[PDB]
Amino acid sequence: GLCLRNYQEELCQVALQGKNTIVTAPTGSGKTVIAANIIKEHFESRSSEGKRFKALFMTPNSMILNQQAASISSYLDHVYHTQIIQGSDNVPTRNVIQSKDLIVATPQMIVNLCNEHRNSLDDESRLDQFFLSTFTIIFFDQCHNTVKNSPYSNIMREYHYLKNMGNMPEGHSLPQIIGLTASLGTGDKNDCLQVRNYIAGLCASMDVKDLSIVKDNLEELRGYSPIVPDKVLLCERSTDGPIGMFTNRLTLMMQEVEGLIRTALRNEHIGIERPDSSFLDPPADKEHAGYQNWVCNQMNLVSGTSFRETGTRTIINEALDVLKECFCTLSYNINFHPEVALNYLKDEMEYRTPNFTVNMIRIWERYHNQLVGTGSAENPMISKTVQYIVEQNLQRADSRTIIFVRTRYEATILNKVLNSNEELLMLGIKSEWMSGLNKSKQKQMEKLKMFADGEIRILVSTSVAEEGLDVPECSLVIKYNYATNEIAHVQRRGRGRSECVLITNSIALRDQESNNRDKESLMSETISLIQNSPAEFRKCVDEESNKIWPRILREDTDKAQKIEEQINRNIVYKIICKKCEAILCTSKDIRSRNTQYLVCDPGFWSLVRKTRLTDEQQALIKYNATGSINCRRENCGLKLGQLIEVNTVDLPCLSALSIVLLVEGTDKRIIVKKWKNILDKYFTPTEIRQLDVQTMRDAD
RNA sequence: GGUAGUCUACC
RNA sequence: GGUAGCGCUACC
RNA sequence: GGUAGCGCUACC
Ligand SMILES: Nc1ncnc2c1ncn2[C@@H]1O[C@H](COP(=O)(O)OP(=O)(O)O)[C@@H](O)[C@H]1O
Ligand SMILES: [Zn+2]
Repeated sequence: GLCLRNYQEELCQVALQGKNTIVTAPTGSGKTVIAANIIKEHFESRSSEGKRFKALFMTPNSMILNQQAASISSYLDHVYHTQIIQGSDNVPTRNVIQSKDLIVATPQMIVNLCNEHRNSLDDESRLDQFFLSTFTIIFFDQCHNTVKNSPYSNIMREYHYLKNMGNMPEGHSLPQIIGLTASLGTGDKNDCLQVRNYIAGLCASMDVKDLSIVKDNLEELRGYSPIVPDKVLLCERSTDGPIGMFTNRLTLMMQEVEGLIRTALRNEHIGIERPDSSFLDPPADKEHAGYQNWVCNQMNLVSGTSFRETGTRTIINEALDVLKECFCTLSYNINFHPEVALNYLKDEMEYRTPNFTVNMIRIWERYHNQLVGTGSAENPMISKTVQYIVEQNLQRADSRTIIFVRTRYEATILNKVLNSNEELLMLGIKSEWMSGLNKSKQKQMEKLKMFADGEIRILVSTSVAEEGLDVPECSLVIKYNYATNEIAHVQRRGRGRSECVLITNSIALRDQESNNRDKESLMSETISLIQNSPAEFRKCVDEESNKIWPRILREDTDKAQKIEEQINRNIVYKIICKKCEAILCTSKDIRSRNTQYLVCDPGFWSLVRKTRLTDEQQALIKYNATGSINCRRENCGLKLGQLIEVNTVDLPCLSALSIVLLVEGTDKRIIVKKWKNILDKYFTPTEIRQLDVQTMRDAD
């Protein structure tokens, strides 16, 4: 039974004409009800007319998959079979969706489905191409994520291949594309004309010409989704007395550690003067983010530079590692107070004490009691945060508080602080911390229930609770010195359906928030221009649509000419263990398989220790992995990668962070962060074949 | 960082 | 293990 | 616009 509202029916009109469209409506307006109605009309008209029908509904986050699948399925007759597909599944996708009418999927499942046929171990293993046009209608939930190299963008890439190459099979037609979103975003453009072009580009890439926007029933929409006021509350940042002394004394300690590096670089006769190429003087402002840019990029040079004396690499990597912890220590002092920041620093420094060098143990003893600095007052943001909690708890004993922070560790700290707060202890208010699941989901679900029952009344969370999760309506939303984009600004305040308040001690963070409100009104102005000058907008879409196919071909041509040139250079790279530098193999021995990079040198098995995973753990993991491999050399044991099952055979893949490249015939030490950087700059492994699988199955 | 445009000072 | 996006920042 | 670093989240 469908009791469709009036503004919802308005949002179905374009789609019900069979046209591609994007549905823009606030979060909580019932877009999945709109989709369910469109799927119903699509299924019934086409079934009665004898035409084929098959729906696909995609959403980026797999946690609201059963929720949105059950919702849509409930509005449809039982003759229509619905099926969820996701990474936790073990059966191939091709079979699961064979006789299903509604597929509910994460978009990568469809990317792999459509690209699965392009690679094979041999000609007999080849698969028939699964054409995206097998679906007659496709829904992009949160379609503002159709940008750059995203899964959604790669699904539209398949669409445009079919649209321009004319390879669709007999009877097929281009599917109807429907997008759902609360806001398409401004692309951080500065005026309406540019934002209109940006939106035209997004439409073009989805092959959309007509936006679906509530125009008549605007008042009915206001009632069903109110306007929440977003207040900003700037707080004082203390730099007086103990707090400034802790900062000043930790700054002097870092300058001494920076001297350990310089004394070492002098012995190598290396002259100091970007920080990933040249050795540079550290920035004077130690707590500025530009300092971490220096420490981290410099540490890449230390493992990518060939020294000449003994221990130079050891003392520098020891120094840079301490400076990282000092920078984070300064960062934790901004959000809290020197007690917490020193607690972190003491633990980190005590952990490394057994291994510290001579010079480093001397420096720490000279500052460990000095940095103490007795004790300082509570951070103004904490006290102001507590004040907001008490003000709501007096008005309502059923008070639900959720606090967004930036880092996982900051949630750990703020949680421990709020629980040890005397005024909250008496007032009967416990707090729990929550973070992202990707690196137990049941231990997290347990916290959401306790938060709903009222056992815990405060929830310190990272940005995980901004989308997807079913978090109960909260009385107060606090953004503890944290802000990001304008799309989350519309969906971070959208969780209040209640007051959201930004507590910050940074003007740059207040400005970032006010800019995101300007972007919100800039969207309104632009959407109005689009609605009221529809012909000009159509011309913008046509201009952008004219660019897509030649751009796709240019991109494909660039990839092929890049491989062509790499083959003409014909450079061989030695692949060594990053820790022990034992030669693991060469680039000629690497093969690729589902964007995994496998060693196909049979001698490689004798350089590693396999470590299998139990079938219990494998079922929980949402990708292909059977175990790990570790460097076999003595006193190394570095994890070099993982085992993946290829046609029943375990094969070893290499982690990019566990290896270093050497041009064959030189000592040139190339460091790499990701395999995609290797494919882009050095060599492109060819697809793994059946011969390679057998050769490694036997050698093992 | 590159380009286009404008301004200001100077031969 | 691989990949995607977002924020901030550094250098050109 | 390009080249990098950190943090966050997600996906296979
Ligand atoms: N017309 C309606 N009839 C019944 N329930 C509705 C209606 N519109 C919205 N809802 C309910 O509102 C809730 C949120 O809707 P949802 O589709 O998740 O919104 P969106 O996906 O646009 O954020 C759902 O539980 C849904 O059942
Ligand atoms: Zn090793």
